Amino acid sequence: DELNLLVIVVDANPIWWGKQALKESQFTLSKCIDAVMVLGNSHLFMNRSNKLAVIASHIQESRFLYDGKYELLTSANEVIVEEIKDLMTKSDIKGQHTETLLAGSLAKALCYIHRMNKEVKDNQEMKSRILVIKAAEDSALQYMNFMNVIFAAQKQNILIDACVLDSDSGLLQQACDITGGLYLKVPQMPSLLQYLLWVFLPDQDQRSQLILPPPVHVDYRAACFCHRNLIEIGYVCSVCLSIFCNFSPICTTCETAF
Amino acid sequence: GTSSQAEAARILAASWPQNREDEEKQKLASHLFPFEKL
Amino acid sequence: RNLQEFLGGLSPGVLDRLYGHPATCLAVFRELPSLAKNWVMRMLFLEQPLPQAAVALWVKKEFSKAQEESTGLLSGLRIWHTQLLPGGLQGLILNPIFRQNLRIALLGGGKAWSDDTSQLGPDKHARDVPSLDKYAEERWEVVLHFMVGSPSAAVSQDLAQLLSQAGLMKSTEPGEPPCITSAGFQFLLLDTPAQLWYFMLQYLQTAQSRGMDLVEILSFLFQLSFSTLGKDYSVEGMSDSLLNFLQHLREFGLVFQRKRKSRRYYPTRLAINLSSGFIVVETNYRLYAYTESELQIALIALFSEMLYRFPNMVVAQVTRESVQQAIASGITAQQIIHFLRTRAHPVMLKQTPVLPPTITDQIRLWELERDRLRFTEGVLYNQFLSQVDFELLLAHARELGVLVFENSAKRLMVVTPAGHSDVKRFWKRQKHSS
Amino acid sequence: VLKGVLIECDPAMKQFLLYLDESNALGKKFIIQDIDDTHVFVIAELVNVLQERVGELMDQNAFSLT
Amino acid sequence: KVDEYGAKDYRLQMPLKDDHTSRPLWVAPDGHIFLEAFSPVYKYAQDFLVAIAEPVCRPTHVHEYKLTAYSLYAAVSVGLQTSDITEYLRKLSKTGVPDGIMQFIKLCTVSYGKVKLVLKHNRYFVESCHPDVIQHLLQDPVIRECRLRNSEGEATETVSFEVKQEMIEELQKRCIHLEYPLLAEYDFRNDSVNPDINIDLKPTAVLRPYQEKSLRKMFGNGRARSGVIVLPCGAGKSLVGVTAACTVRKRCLVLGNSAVSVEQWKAQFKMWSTIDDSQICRFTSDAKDKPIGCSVAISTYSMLGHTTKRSWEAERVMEWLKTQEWGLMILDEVHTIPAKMFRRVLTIVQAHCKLGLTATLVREDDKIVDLNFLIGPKLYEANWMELQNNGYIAKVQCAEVWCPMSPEFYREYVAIKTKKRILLYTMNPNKFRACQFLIKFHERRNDKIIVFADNVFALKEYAIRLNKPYIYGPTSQGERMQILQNFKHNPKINTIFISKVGDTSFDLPEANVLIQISSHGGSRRQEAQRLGRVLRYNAFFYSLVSQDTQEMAYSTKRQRFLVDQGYSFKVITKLAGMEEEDLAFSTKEEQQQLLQKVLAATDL
DNA sequence: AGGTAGTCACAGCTGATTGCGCTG
DNA sequence: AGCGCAATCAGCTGTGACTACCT
Ligand SMILES: [Zn+2]
Ligand SMILES: [Zn+2]
Repeated sequence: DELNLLVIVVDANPIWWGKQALKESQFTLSKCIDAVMVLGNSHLFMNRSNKLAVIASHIQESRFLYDGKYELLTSANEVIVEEIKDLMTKSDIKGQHTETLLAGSLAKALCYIHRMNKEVKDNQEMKSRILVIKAAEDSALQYMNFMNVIFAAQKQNILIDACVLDSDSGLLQQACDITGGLYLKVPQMPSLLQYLLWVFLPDQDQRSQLILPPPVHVDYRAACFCHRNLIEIGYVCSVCLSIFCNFSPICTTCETAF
Repeated sequence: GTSSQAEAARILAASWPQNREDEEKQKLASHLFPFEKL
Repeated sequence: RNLQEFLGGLSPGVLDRLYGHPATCLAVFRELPSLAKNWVMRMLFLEQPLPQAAVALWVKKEFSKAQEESTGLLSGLRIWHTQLLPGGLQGLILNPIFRQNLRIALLGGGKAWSDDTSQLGPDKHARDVPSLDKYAEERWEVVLHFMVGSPSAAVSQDLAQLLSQAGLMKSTEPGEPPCITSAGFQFLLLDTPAQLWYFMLQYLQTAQSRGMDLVEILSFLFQLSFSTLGKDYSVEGMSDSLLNFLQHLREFGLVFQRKRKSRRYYPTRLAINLSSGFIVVETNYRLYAYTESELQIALIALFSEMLYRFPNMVVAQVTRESVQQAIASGITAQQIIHFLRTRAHPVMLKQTPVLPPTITDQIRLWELERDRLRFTEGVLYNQFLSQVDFELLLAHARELGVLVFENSAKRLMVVTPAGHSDVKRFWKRQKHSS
Repeated sequence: VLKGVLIECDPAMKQFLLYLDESNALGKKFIIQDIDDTHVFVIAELVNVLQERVGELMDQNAFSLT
Repeated sequence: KVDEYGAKDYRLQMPLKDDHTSRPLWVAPDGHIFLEAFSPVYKYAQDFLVAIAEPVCRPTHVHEYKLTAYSLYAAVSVGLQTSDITEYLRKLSKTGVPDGIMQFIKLCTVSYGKVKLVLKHNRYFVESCHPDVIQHLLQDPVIRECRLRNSEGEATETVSFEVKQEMIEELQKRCIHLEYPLLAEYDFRNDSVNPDINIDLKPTAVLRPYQEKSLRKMFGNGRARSGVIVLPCGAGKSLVGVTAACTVRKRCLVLGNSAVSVEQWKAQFKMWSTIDDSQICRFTSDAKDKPIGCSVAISTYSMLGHTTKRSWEAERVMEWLKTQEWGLMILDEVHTIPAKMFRRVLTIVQAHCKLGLTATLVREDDKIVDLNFLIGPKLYEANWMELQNNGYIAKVQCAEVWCPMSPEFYREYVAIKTKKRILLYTMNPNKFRACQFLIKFHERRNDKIIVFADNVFALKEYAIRLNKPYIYGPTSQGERMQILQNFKHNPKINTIFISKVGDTSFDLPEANVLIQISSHGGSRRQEAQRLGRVLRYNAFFYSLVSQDTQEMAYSTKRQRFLVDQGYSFKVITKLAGMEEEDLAFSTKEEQQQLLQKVLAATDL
């Protein structure tokens, strides 16, 4: 009766993968997608009751991605490949927006988990976790929405795991620490599949038995309301708790309340 | 007496519904009363 | 008995041959414990053995018992084998055949499990999923009725012989139908997937009498387990023995097939569930069943008193007399509780205890009433003149294993009637040598 | 030596059987030897009447809801 | 009809299936209603079935109701008509209404308003709209004794005739046999003959919605009719009576069972009715608060039906009280109405509306059916499970824990049979240890404990051994009052022992733990009353019985009322930490010495 | 061989007796 | 040592089940 749900969020930012292809490195977006598909196939292999969802995080929007091989796995992989092809080929850069919409993808993942939980029969409990692989740099403009998503995930007891590839993200560290998930930075990109199978494949009950890397140094720098940048020391209002980098005689947020 | 206590406890604690329930346990919270949860 | 117990009792050659098919590897992997699956997945892409200590260091100290159990089960199933690492160390590496076939099943490679389905085009007489489910239910009900002995259900003679070999029904006199035993009642009280699994295990055990390959039958069964519901598959590409086994499965209701010469066969929900809610129970000892078939009504009436029979509902009361009668028939209280819980209505699943504790406790207590008096035939010895003489005879009886009860305070002992002659001979010889 | 069936039960049922021995509810003194506080020795030829009597005692103070 | 498996099968009788599982209801040919609680329309179906049928069991999943003639009489008493009830029964059937229920409903509900009984000028007249029914019942010999002085005919307007006041019970018993049930409807809105009083309940006594349903069903179409309302002791029962008395706005009479219930009713009236003490009087031969010339009179049973010589003051009070009409004679503890001397109490006074209030309507000797014509039909029956779900009734965790009989006691239990075995299983040392352990455990957590124990001989040695207060029962009036008063507002003492005294409706304070030992034989009423003293898992009540004794069968047969109410009795075989601490009768010496004193009664 | 009125236990009430207290 | 309130006994009755005798 143990139903495990694994929603995998893939950072599909075209600019970062294009730069990676320009670097002519051994790791590309195709290999990352293959590793994600193999991890999902393994998750479905572990038990009948396991459910899988793959969400691709893109600049324009968030896309729900999902011969000797398993029949259900074959259809799932074909659907994932078709969806990722449709997303990438029709992805036209129209605007100066470059930061990935990670917060929206996590919100959609939470909504999908909420939908799945109701459809789960009352005799079974659907344990849900969200795995995020990070490719591009962190986005500071989405601080409030990301924190709201973290709090929503914590309220429903949903694990959030981050698998950072190149550049660390403070928001992902905070999400992993608050929701109880694991934060891991991959040293060798081609070993992404092995890292996922070794670390993020087991469930939280299985994570208790297995010895896993200790949590990384999570930062808690706040975002200034008028600058939206990381700060160490800032002015915080006493009424609305809004954070400001510099002293002001009249709080901007308190202006709303007359 | 020392032996009387043991004999009385053995008789009382395991008379009818223990010579078989304990055998099953050897071979194998909401609805529990407060004294059964301590 | 589950699949792992039967797999562990097979010879290493049979296990090695089983792993040659990708479908078998997936079933074995899913039958593994939670901790074993992670170890298999981690070592899936390894070409070198790992130190035993390194593997043992993956789990925490407190959960070492589960680690030992998983390692022992993996060794018994021969998924991995011990390798003599240079330097006196011992390395563990997955079986190359099993690992290759598991990767093929997961990643891909080789040819498809079934030959093809588009060669013959669309099926002219294809059915629907509800129709297949109804056919499976009808077949299983016919089988269970033939177990009872009603003349309405007529099956093959070999199917009856299979039940005879299983011990459920015994044919004391030829010509007359066999009579069902207590094990038949217990089997009927079991749930349908468990009944199917027990029947298939008996078929596997007795297949050697028919001269059929165990490995091929197991591989085909596992392939049927992973088959997609409502999708046909190619009969072609199977040996003649496999054809007979498929015909037997069609007789059992697992597989739908219009004709014996037909090249298509449709797996049913029973076949998919082979590898692996209408009863409402009330605190007033009443059962409400949302069923219409005579099979469920009879099964519920085996351990309960029927009160009303509505067109779509059955109102029954679980009383002491009915439970006592069912237990006298051979059905234990645990089986009754399991049957009630498995068939429990979806509404009852909301409560953390699916079955109310009072009803289960009352049924268990009613079971204990029958065995209140324990009977052991024997011979009593009470003519011991000395304690020392009693001790030697008691030790001899314990050595012979014929002792029933001992009383050192009153120098009283009880021995089995079979060992009475041996004890008498031993006692007489001691006096003669004195 | 004595031949029969050893009966193991709760002390209450042992006292009930001892009472049945002296009360002559079965017609004879077949409850011959008492060995333990929870064990007695009974002749095997009429173990059925003891079962009937125990069942009558059990369902007498039961009030079956049927 | 067929017994293939011993069950009455009616599959062919009701084969109608238009919607698979839309309707959460089942009907039976003879009569029965099965309801599905796990339905979106559960509340509407409950409201429909309560008004037309009385329940027989209300478990957590499938409620079961029964159709009776009096239930249909009550249903048609309300504005519900034959067409409405039939169409809404067929509306929720899921199987089709058998053609044995429609005819029964038609026959029952057609002959409801044909015959009426009215009270006017201290005279009883039976009035029928249809003149033919009078001649139809004219041939009955038993009715002819009621009519005095040849009954010339009472030609008025509508045909009516006088009936004998002292023989009104006989004609009520005969009318239901004649398929012409009598109705007691009091249209208090327009009387102009009765001196309606100025009673008015305060606008601060709020009542729960379930009481609203019972009160609304009492006054269906602007008139008050006799009926019975069943509400738990912890629930609001006296409040319903006070509100009904205020709404009737006439001279009210309240009858109780004990001489302490009159003070309870007086306190309730003073709390929720705003009535001056001059109008309120108590008639129980203790203070004589001038009952002559009163608005609301409170008295008790066993005093209005004396068969012996009466006191001069009491005789004058009775003479005054038997000479005027009463509006809404409230009867408390209505379950003990069908008695030899309590039935005549209804016929010895004249009242328009007779309201019966109780918590445990069950009774032996099957005399509850007589209460259908003695007073009226069962109006309201509270659903205890949904009442405790709302949180206004304590969720009591019922326990049935048995204790094995010691070998030294079981020999004497099986040796003797002439009523001397009651003290043997009552004074079981194992049950004594269990009771002591429960008392100590619930005292360690500061829980108020009431220990009911009949067979006061056992209670004597049961209470002095623990050195705790007990109520022998004929002790005094003051000692019992002070013990019950210091039981609640005192932390030093929080456990008391009661011997059949708390088997009625008293003013016992809120309690959480009830431990009953050696109750009556099969009194479902007594067990229900004892349970009612706890509800007001907030609480839990235990019943201690001795195995392999008649107390087992008694406990089994005395819980069938509570399981019908929805309670489940968990069986407790072992008490955790029994050997952890020291308990009485630890060794066999005092246990076998107890046999000497328990056999020392010898009441021969 | 089967069933109903006495009968016992335990409680209630009301109707009298009858026995102790009744001033700085 | 006269009144008066209060404790106390008699008679009847309700509740529940047990038990002796005979058509
Ligand atoms: Zn700022
Ligand atoms: Zn501010």
